[PDB]
Amino acid sequence: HLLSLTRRAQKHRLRDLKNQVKTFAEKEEGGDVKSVCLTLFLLALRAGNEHRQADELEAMMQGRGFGLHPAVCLAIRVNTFLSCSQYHKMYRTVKATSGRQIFQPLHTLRNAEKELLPGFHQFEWQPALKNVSTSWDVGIIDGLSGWTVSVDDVPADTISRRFRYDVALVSALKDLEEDIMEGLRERALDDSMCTSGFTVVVKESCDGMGDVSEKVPEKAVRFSFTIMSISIRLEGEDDGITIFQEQKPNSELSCRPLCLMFVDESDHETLTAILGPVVAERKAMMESRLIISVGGLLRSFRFFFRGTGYDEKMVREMEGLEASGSTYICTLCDSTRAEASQNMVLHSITRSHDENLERYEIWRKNPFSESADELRDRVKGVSAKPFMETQPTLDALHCDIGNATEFYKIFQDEIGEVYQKPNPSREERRRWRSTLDKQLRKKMKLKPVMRMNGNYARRLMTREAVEAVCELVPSEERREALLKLMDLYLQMKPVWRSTCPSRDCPDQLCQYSYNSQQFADLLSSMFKYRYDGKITNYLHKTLAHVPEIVERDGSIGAWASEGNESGNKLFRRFRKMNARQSKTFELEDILKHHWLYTSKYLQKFMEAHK
Amino acid sequence: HLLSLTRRAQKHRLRDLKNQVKTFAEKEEGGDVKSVCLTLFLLALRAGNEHKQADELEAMMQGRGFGLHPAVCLAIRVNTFLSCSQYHKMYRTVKATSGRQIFQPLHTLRNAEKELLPGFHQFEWQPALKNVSTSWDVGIIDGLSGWTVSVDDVPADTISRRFRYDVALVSALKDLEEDIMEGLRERALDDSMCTSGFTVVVKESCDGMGDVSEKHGSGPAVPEKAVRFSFTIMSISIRLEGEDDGITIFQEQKPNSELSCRPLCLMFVDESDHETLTAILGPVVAERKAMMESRLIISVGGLLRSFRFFFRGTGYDEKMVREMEGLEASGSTYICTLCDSTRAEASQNMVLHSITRSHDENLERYEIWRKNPFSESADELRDRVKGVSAKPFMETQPTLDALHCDIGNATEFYKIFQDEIGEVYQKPNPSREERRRWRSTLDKQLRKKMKLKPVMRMNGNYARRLMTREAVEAVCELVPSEERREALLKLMDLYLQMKPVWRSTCPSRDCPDQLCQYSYNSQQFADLLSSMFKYRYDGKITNYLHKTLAHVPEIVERDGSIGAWASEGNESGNKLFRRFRKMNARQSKTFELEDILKHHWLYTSKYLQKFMEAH
Ligand SMILES: [Ca+2]
Ligand SMILES: [Ca+2]
Ligand SMILES: [Ca+2]
Ligand SMILES: [Zn+2]
Ligand SMILES: [Zn+2]
Repeated sequence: HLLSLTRRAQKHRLRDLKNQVKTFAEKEEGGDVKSVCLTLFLLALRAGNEHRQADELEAMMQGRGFGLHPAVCLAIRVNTFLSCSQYHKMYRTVKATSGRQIFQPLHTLRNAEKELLPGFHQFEWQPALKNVSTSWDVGIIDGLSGWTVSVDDVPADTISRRFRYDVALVSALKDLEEDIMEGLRERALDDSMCTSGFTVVVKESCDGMGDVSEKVPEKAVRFSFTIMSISIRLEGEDDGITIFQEQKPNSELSCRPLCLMFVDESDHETLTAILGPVVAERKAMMESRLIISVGGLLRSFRFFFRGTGYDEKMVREMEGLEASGSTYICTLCDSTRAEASQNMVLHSITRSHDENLERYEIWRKNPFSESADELRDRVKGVSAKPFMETQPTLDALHCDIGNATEFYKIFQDEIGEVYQKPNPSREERRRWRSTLDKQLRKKMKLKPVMRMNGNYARRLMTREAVEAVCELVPSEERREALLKLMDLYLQMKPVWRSTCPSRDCPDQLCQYSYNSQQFADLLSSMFKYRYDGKITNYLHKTLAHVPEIVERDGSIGAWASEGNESGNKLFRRFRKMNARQSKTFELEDILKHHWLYTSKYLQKFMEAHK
Repeated sequence: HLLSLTRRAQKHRLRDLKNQVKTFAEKEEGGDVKSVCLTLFLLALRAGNEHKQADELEAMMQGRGFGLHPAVCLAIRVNTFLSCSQYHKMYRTVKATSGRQIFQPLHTLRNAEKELLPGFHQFEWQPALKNVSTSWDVGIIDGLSGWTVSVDDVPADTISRRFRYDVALVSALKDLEEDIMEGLRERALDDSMCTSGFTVVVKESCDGMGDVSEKHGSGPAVPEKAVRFSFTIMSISIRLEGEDDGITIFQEQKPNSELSCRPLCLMFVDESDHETLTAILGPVVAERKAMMESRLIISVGGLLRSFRFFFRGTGYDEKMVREMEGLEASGSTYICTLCDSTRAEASQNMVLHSITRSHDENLERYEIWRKNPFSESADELRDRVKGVSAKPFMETQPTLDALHCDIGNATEFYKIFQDEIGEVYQKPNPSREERRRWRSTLDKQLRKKMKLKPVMRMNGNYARRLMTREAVEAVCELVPSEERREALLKLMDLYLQMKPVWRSTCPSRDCPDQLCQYSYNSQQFADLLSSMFKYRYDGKITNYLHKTLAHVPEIVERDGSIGAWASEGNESGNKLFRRFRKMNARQSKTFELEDILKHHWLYTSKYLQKFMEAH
């Protein structure tokens, strides 16, 4: 065979085809025999489906990399939840095997992120920022903000960490620097001038995490935000031009954490005491403008803030309402509970921050000297002083969740007879639930849970799930009734689920008024037995308040809180794997790893040409 | 330029030279395009004196670590707890990162793996095994052993996983094939003449982990107890052909590190009940019995070779040691696992004891006890049977625990100091007050001079830091009679000459000096003891002291070591277990142990640790 022989006998045997390739290459390629036999080797290896050896060959012939850049290394290090011990061991090992040192040694990451973490890119503002120190190079800071440790006084008992909000934002923007310049180039706009009038709208959000087995209670609260839109109004005479709208704000892959507090959602004192910094600097932000070094030039930025991502309970407890099922229910309309049953559609949005402060002041002073309940009424029941701003809108997920649980219960009830038997008893409810679970399991292959997450909800909204259910309905009238109800629901739901209804499906949106009206009509007429005076919140939102906000603020579901809560399982796992561990640090390093896992840059390096 | 053109257009452009090379291979080389173009590209690279790229090109066929040797990658996965999802992720990551295939994808790595688990190599056994399925290709079996699930009878819920013991063997042996062959190469022993006379020595151990913690188990899913029965190949020598009773072809270099301790079976049942434990281990024990006589035939290194084994059952702790010997528990008159003496006769004399205990004679004593062929009364019969009360079931030569091996000695020297600050043979019976007093003054003394806090229980390191001539001569300051000071000082010094004799791996090559003096040294020790502290050992003697002053020479003669048979190893390996359950359970106890065992067995292969060079 040719492969076991020496080069003397090999070249002696092959000299005919060697000079054949020689003359043919001097004929076609002009003095390039090496690339000719390279293309011959590539074709002979690809014809046999051994693409792997051809790829190794092409990675040898001027191959991109023997060893990797420290950046993508840090990416792999975090984006798979590996320990530092783990990475070092793997590193030594692989460096032994054929190793031209491939990964980077652990040491080099610890000063390779100084380019990605907060507190590294100089900047300033005009005017100078009020009540917020003009020192920038700092990074992570303990979350107490100098709580005078005196024992007898109010205790110093909370463990928390956070950033300077502004440093977080500038990290985020200087991070997106690449994409913003690329988009400016894509919009074909000039790049040197018109570099002083960008408007970046970015949503904040905050929700908790209860009962964590701690290594002060078990619960915890995480506070994050995500950049949504970056647009330009320059040079003027126009409203603006969107430079970069985020494509997938729902996925936690864009949910950058900004503070963490080992406390509970209810301890209003402790929560505000830690949050004062955050609120105050958010306040000072919206005034001035921001100068960074970006695109090679000193560029300017303004800001607006959309506070969306909160479950209801939080919104109430932070807007100073009465959570959660009391007389006042609509976080937007001043309607009482019961009147939202006879009428369900026309409800103007009124609730707003400034007037809520006004109403609280009216409560405190009581200039009219009214008695208790008229005082509740004239102020429309705003007793607690709100402290944090809110944008007036609802989460996208928990609408789905509440609708799911309500349909679940309405099925459990329509299994039996409640308009034939007005007040059923508890055991009948348990049995109807049991036969409902049997129906949902025998068909559709669905198992019960304690509480319904998003996936169980999405499963419980298929029309065929309602078909399998309604088989047990005795009255075929009521059967078709809930079928038409479900149909209306399916036609109307993807409106708020949509990321952009003005681009997804404007048809249901334009047909949403009449669809909602017909929905409320069927619900009342065939089901007043149950919604005489008691109605639920998200239902009220979706049958009374969807069209207003969908008209005004571009899109809902776009501002899903889904991201923060959904992603919070990252806070679950990080605590396990990469802990320090000691709660003095546990936060600090968790937050570090989190934000690291959050920036675009390493996600980009994770994609690596699809 | 030809380097930038697409492959469809470059095929259309070089199709004519493609037909030229095709007909050249058809006429001269038999129609092979690949070898032709490979040697062509080699001789074109070597024309530019570019030797490095040419040698990479040539080795890339059948060498160079193609992107990396897939076996190495499976290892580096296991050796770091790295989970499948992770692996795939970072794999795509690095491949799409830099233009190459560095690691191998899963499916192929795992197909390659299937050559390392049990149940992959043929073998034979001459003569055939006794009542053992002739099949050879099976793998991870269920340890219930076909338990008829009928509700009425004792339930069959106990979940277990294990191996056909023989197959686990043939796996571990086919692993250490490489080492036995290289060792035959160093010893220069012939090969067509070393095919038969082989003997492998097998160590074993079995302990259980308490109430293991796990995640997402707020209610009981019996995720608490686990008893991991395991073994580890100890040595291999030769027996062909003349006298040559043994040439140690391979002796393990460190039998304690769990890196070398292979698992055999895992059972979600506490060591408590005899029921389930015998229920599962029965198959294993019967197999071990049927594996002593007949000879195992292995296709190793290209040769069909014969193998016999010797079996030692060691790595058990005192509790289960009794529980598989049929003795009572625990600290009754019968105290020594080897010298069947009681406390009082061990207090009269302390070193004249012959190892008489053996599994067979204990079986015999059990028959004696059950029949009572003399109709003797209860207690008198238990005396005449000497500790054997329950039918033992598991042959196992016990040995002194190399782990504690000191703790009774430590508490004894502690009591010595506490009673020497007192004048205990001047006031023969003190109550609790002077007891706590002497304790406190002694502990303040130790903290003053050697800087050690007092403790409630004696671990290892406290004992080590306590058996220091420094602590002894420093606490001598408190005892008034210098006669007794020299007494306890000679005590400590003899103890310090004699403890490394057993603590070490093998004195026959480490320190034979104290070994050849050991019987005499221990005799002087017992003399000093029953001379100056006979007030203290009238008839009350603790266990560890009998064991240490008892038989160490007899053991190291019958065996050749102590630390080379301890169960310390398994106590480390439990850590492994935990972590694996933490990071590789499949979330179903029906599948859990199967997965855990698979990964662990991978983690304990001499093959894969050998791929852990770490230079
Ligand atoms: Ca939530
Ligand atoms: Ca134990
Ligand atoms: Ca144990
Ligand atoms: Zn309303
Ligand atoms: Zn003896």
